[PDB]
Amino acid sequence: AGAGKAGEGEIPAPLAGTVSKILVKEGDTVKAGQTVLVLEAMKMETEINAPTDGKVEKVLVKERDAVQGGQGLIKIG
Repeated sequence: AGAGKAGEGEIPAPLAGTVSKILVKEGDTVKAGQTVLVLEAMKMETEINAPTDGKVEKVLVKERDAVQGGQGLIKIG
C-alpha cells in the first residue's frame, strides 16, 4: 500500500527526482546536515542532507536511478 516511503532508518526523499551522484557509501559515516546524495528534478540539482548523525549501512539508491519523494533513499545507523 505504498510506492515508496521512508522514516525508520531510511531517509525520505524531498521530491520524486533522479539520482545524479552518491556522496555516501556503505562504510562511511555521515552527519545531520551533511550532503549524502545529489538529486536531479525539474532540471535543477538538489542536494540531499542526512536527517540525523549516523553511518550508511546500506544504499538502496544508485546512480542514474529514479527515486520518489518520501521514498527511502539511504539507511542510516
